[PDB]
Amino acid sequence: NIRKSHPLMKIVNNAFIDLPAPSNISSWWNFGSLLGICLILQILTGLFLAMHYTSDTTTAFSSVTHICRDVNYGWIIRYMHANGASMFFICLYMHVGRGLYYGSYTFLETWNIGVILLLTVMATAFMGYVLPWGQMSFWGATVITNLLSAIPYIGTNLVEWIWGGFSVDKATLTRFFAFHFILPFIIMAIAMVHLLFLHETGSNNPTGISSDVDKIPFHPYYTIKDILGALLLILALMLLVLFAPDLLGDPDNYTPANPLNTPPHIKPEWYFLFAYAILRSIPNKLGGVLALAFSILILALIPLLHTSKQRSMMFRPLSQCLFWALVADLLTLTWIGGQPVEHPYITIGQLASVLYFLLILVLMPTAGTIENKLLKW
Amino acid sequence: VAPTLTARLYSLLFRRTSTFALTIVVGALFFERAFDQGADAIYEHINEGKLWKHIKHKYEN
Amino acid sequence: VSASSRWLEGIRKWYYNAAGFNKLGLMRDDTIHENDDVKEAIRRLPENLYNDRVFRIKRALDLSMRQQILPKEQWTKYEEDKSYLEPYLKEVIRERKEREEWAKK
Amino acid sequence: AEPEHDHRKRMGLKMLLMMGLLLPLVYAMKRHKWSVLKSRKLAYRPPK
Amino acid sequence: RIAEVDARVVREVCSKYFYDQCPAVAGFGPIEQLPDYNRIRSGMFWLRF
Amino acid sequence: LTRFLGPRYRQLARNWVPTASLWGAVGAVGLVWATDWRLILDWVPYING
Amino acid sequence: LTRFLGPRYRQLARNWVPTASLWGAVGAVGLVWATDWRLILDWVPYING
Ligand SMILES: CCCCCCCCCCCCCCCC(=O)OC[C@H](COP(=O)(O)OCCN)OC(=O)CCCCCCCCCCCCCCC
Ligand SMILES: CCCCCCCCCCCCCCCCCC(=O)OC[C@H](COP(=O)(O)OCCN)OC(=O)CCCCCCCCCCCCC
Ligand SMILES: CCCCCCCCCCCCCC(=O)OC[C@H](COP(=O)(O)OCC[N+](C)(C)C)OC(=O)CCCCCCCCCCCCC
Ligand SMILES: CCCCCCCCCCCCCC(=O)OC[C@H](COP(=O)(O)OCC[N+](C)(C)C)OC(=O)CCCCCCCCCCCCC
Ligand code: HEM
Ligand code: HEM
Ligand SMILES: C[C@@]1(c2ccc(Oc3ccccc3)nc2)OC(=O)N(Nc2ccccc2)C1=O
Ligand SMILES: CCCCCC(=O)OC[C@H](COP(=O)([O-])OCCN)OC(=O)CCCCC
Ligand SMILES: CCCCCC(=O)OC[C@H](COP(=O)([O-])OCCN)OC(=O)CCCCC
Ligand SMILES: CCCCCC(=O)OC[C@H](COP(=O)([O-])OCCN)OC(=O)CCCCC
Ligand SMILES: [Cl-]
Repeated sequence: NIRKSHPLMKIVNNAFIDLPAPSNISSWWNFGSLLGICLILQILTGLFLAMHYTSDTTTAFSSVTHICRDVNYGWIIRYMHANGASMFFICLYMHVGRGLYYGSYTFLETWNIGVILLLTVMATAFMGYVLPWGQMSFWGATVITNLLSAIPYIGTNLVEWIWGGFSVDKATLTRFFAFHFILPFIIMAIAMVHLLFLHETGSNNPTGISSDVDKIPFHPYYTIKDILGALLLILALMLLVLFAPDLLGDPDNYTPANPLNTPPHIKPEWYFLFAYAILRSIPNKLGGVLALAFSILILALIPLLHTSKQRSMMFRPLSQCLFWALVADLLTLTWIGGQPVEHPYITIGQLASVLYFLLILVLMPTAGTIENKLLKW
Repeated sequence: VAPTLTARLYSLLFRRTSTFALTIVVGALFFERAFDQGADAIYEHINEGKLWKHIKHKYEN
Repeated sequence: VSASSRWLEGIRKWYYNAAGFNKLGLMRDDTIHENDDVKEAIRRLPENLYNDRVFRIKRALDLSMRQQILPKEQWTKYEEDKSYLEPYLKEVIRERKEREEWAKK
Repeated sequence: AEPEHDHRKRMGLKMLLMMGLLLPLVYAMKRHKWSVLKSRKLAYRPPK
Repeated sequence: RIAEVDARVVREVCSKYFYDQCPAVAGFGPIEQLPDYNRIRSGMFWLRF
Repeated sequence: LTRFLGPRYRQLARNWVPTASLWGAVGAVGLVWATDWRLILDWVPYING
Repeated sequence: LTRFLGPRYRQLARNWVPTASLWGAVGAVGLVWATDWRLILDWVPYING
C-alpha cells in the first residue's frame, strides 16, 4: 500500500507495476521499452565518450582514435555507441511498423508525439555521425545541410547561418557537438509526454479490440517479458560490437575529412538509404527535397487516411498484402539508396518512390473500404 | 541424499531472502573465478601458437 | 436470383473466412472499432447480448495470448453471424446526424 | 588498424557463453510467471 | 497446550504453514481489483526477511 | 523519541537481529566481490589466482 | 466532415473574418518587424534609416 501513497512512487506504480495492460500484447510491443533502453544506453556510452572527445577539427579525428587505442575499454564504449545508434533505428522502424499494422495511430496525441520523437532522434544521429570528422562525416554534413538551400528565398541564409560560414567548417562541428549532447535529453523528456498520453487510454493489442474485459497487471508479466527482450537487445548489440564493429559503417570515414575531394561512392548509413533513394529519384532540386521531407512527415497523415471500420489488420487480408508491399517497397528503396545513380537503378528507384506514396495515399485506404463492403458494413 | 537435492537447497538457502542473496553474492564470487578460468583456457587452446604468452619464452630477457 | 447473387455472397463468405475472426469464436460486430457512436450502441445493448459480447471478446483475447484458435467445429459460421449491434448503431448514427442537421440552420 | 582484435574476440566468446546460459534461464523465468495465465481456463455461466 | 505457546512458537508454527507457501484463492462478486495470483503468491514472502 | 524503549520493542529487535546480521554479510561480500578487495580475497582458498 | 457546411456555420465564419484578418496584420507586421525585412521596410516613411 505504500507503493500507492508516496508522492513519487505513485507515479512509478501507476506506470510500471499496477498499470493495467492487455493480456495479449505480442513481442511487437516490446520495442517501446527497448527504445528507452537504447536511449539510456546511448546517453551512458555517449557521456563517457564526451569525457575523451575534442570538437576541434584538427584533433576531432585523433581524439576518437585516442579513445579506441589508449583509453581503457574506450573502444568497446565507442562501438556500443555507434552500433547502439543503429539498434535505435531498428527499434524505431519496428515500433512504427507495429503501430501502422495494428492501428495504434488512432491515439493521435501519442502518435503525433511519436513523429516528433522520430525526427529528433534522426536529427540527433545525423549530428553524431558528423563528430568523428571522417570523409563520410564531412560530406554527409555537406549534402544534408545543403537541403535547406532548396527553401526558396531564405535557403542559403538558413544554410550559411547554420554552418557559421560559407561552408561546413570548424564552427559547424563545434555546435553540432553541443546539439548532439543536449538533444537526447529533450528526447527523454518528450518520451515521457509520449507515455503520459498513452496511459490515458492504455495499450492497444494485436486484435484491435478493446481489452478492458481481460487486463493483467504490468508486474510481473511485462516486467519479465521486457527483461527478456532487453537481453535479446543486448545480444543483437554485442554481436555487432564484439564480432563485426565495422559492418554497418563506411570505410572512408576512417580517413580524415578533406573539403577538397568527395569520395565517388557516397553511401549513407543503412537507416537513411530509403529516404536518400526517394530524394534522388526527383531531379528537380526543390522537388526532391520536398519529397524527402514528405516521405517522413506523411506519418502525421496516416490517422486521417484510416478508412476501415476495424482498427487492426489482423482481420484484414487485403490490407496485410498492401502492408507487406510497403515493407518490401521500403526494402527496395533502401537497396536503391545504396547503389549509384545509374541505369536501371534510376528507374527502379523512381517506380519504388511512386509505389511508396501510392500505397500510403491511395491503395491502402481503398483496401480498407473494399473490406468494409465485403463485410457488408 | 534421501531428501531431494533441490529440496535441501530450498530449506537451507532459498527460504529466507537474506540467505537467498548471500548464496548469490557468494556464487558470483566463485562463478567469476571459474568462468574466466575456463573461458580463457578455451580461447587460448584454439590459438595455442598465436598468443604472446605462448611466445614469451623465446624472449627470455 | 441465385446466379449473380450467390457469386457475390460466395466472395463475401471467402473473405469472411480469410478475415479469420471467426476462428477465435468472434462475430463481425465484436471486431468493430469503438468510436463514440459504437460506445453508445454497446451501452444500449440488452443484458444478455452485452454479456455474450464480453465473454466472446474475453475468449478471443485469451486465444490471442496463446496464439491459438478454436477447433474448427466452434468457428463462427458465416451464415450464423448475427449483426446484433448494427441496428443499435444505425439509430445512434441517425440521432447524431439529426443533431448535426439542426446545428446547421 | 585494430589493436583490440584479440581482446574483442575473447570477450565475444564470453558473451556467447553467458548468453547461452542467460537466455534460456530468463526465458524460463518469463514462462514460469506466465504459466498462471497460459493454463487458465474460462467458463461462461449466464442465468437463463 | 495453550500455555506452552509463546511468541517463538507462533513464529515457528506460522512460518511452517504460511511463509512461501502456495495459497488457494476463491473470489466471487465484483472482483476486478482482486490481485493476480502471482501478486498474491508474492505476498506470501518478504524480500526484507 | 523515547516511545521506542520498551519490552515489545526489544523483543522486536531480537527477532530481526539474525536477518540484519545476514544482510551485512550480503553487503560485505558484495563490496569485497565488486571491488576485488585484495586485502580480504588473498585469504580465500580457491579465489587466489 | 460535411457537417460544418450550413447557414449557421457561414454566419459564424462571417463574424470571425474581421478578427482573423487583424490577427494576420499582427503576424505580418510582427514578422516584418522581428526580421528587419528590408523588402517591406524601405517603403515605410520614418523607419528609413
Ligand atoms: C557507470 C556504469 C554504466 C554502465 C552502463 C552499461 C549499459 C548496459 C550495456 C550492456 C552491456 C552488456 C554486457 C557487456 C559485457 C562485456 O563487455 O564484458 C566482457 C566480459 C569479459 O571482459 P574480459 O575478457 O576483460 O575479462 C574480464 C575481467 N575479469 O565478459 C562478458 O562478456 C560478460 C557479459 C555476459 C554476456 C552479456 C549478458 C548481459 C547481461 C546484462 C547486464 C547489463 C548490466 C547493466 C549495467 C548498467
Ligand atoms: C523505414 C525504413 C525501413 C528500412 C528497413 C526495411 C527492411 C525490412 C526487412 C523486413 C522485415 C520483416 C520483419 C518480420 C515480419 C514478420 C511478419 C510475421 O511474422 O507475420 C505477420 C504477422 C501476423 O500476425 P497477426 O497479428 O496478423 O495475427 C497473428 C495470429 N496468430 O503480423 C505481424 O507481426 C506484423 C507486425 C508489424 C511488423 C513490422 C515490420 C515493419 C517493417 C518496417 C516498417 C517501416 C515503416 C516506416
Ligand atoms: C557492493 C555490491 C553489492 C552487490 C552484491 C550482489 C547482490 C546480488 C543480488 C542479491 C539480492 C537477491 C534477492 C532476490 O533475488 O529477490 C528479488 C527477486 C525475487 O526473487 P524470486 O525467486 O522471484 O522470489 C524470491 C523468494 N525467495 C526469496 C523466498 C526465494 O529476484 C530477482 O528478480 C533478481 C533476478 C532478476 C534479474 C533481472 C533484473 C536485473 C535488471 C535487468 C538486467 C538484464 C536486462 C538488461
Ligand atoms: C513574428 C514575431 C511576432 C511577434 C509580434 C509582436 C507581438 C506583441 C504581443 C501582442 C499580443 C498582446 C496581447 C495581450 O496583451 O494580451 C495578453 C495580456 C492581457 O493584457 P491585459 O491588459 O491585462 O488585458 C487585455 C484586455 N484587452 C485586450 C481588452 C485590453 O497582456 C500581457 O500580459 C502582455 C504584457 C506582459 C509582459 C510580461 C510577460 C512576458 C514574459 C516576461 C518577460 C520579463 C521578465 C523576464
Ligand atoms: C524515442 C522514441 C520512442 C520511444 C522511447 C517510445 C516509447 C514507447 C513506449 C514505452 C510505448 C508503450 C509500450 C509499447 O507499446 O511498446 C510506446 C507506445 C506507442 N508508441 Fe512509442 N516510442 C517512441 C517513438 C514513437 C514513434 C516515432 C511513434 C510513431 C510515429 C510512436 C508511436 C507509438 C504508439 C502508437 C504507441 C501505442 C502502441 C500501442 O498501444 O499498441 N512511438 N512508445
Ligand atoms: C538518441 C541518442 C543518441 C544517438 C542515436 C547517438 C548517435 C551517435 C552516432 C551515430 C554517432 C557516430 C559514431 C561514429 O561514427 O563513430 C555518435 C557519436 C558521438 N556521440 Fe552520440 N548519440 C546519442 C546520444 C549521445 C549523447 C547523450 C552523448 C554525450 C553526452 C553523445 C556523444 C557522442 C560523441 C562524443 C560522439 C563522437 C565519438 C564517436 O564518433 O564515436 N551521444 N552518436
Ligand atoms: C548517419 C547519417 C544520418 C543520420 C540520420 C538521418 O536521418 C534520417 C533517417 C531516415 C529518414 C530521414 C532522416 N539521416 C542520415 O548522417 C550522415 O551524415 N549520413 N550519411 C549521408 C551521406 C551523404 C548524404 C546523406 C547522408 C547518415 O546516414
Ligand atoms: C536491487 C534489487 C532491488 C529489489 C527489486 C526486485 O527484486 O523487485 C521485486 C520483484 C520480486 O519481488 P515480488 O514481485 O515477488 O514482490 C515480493 C513482495 N513480497 O522483482 C522483480 O521481478 C521486479 C523487477 C526489477 C528489475 C529491476
Ligand atoms: C566508495 C568507493 C570505494 C572505491 C575505492 C577503490 O578504488 O577501491 C580500490 C581497492 C582495491 O583493493 P586493494 O587491495 O588494492 O586496496 C588498495 C588500497 N588503496 O578496493 C577497496 O579497497 C574497496 C574499499 C571499499 C570501501 C567502501
Ligand atoms: C523562418 C525563418 C526565416 C529567417 C530568414 C532570415 O534569415 O531572414 C533574413 C531576411 C533579411 O531581409 P532582406 O531584406 O535582407 O531579404 C534578404 C533575402 N535573403 O528576412 C526575411 O526575409 C524574413 C523572411 C521570413 C519568412 C518566413
Ligand atoms: Cl576513426
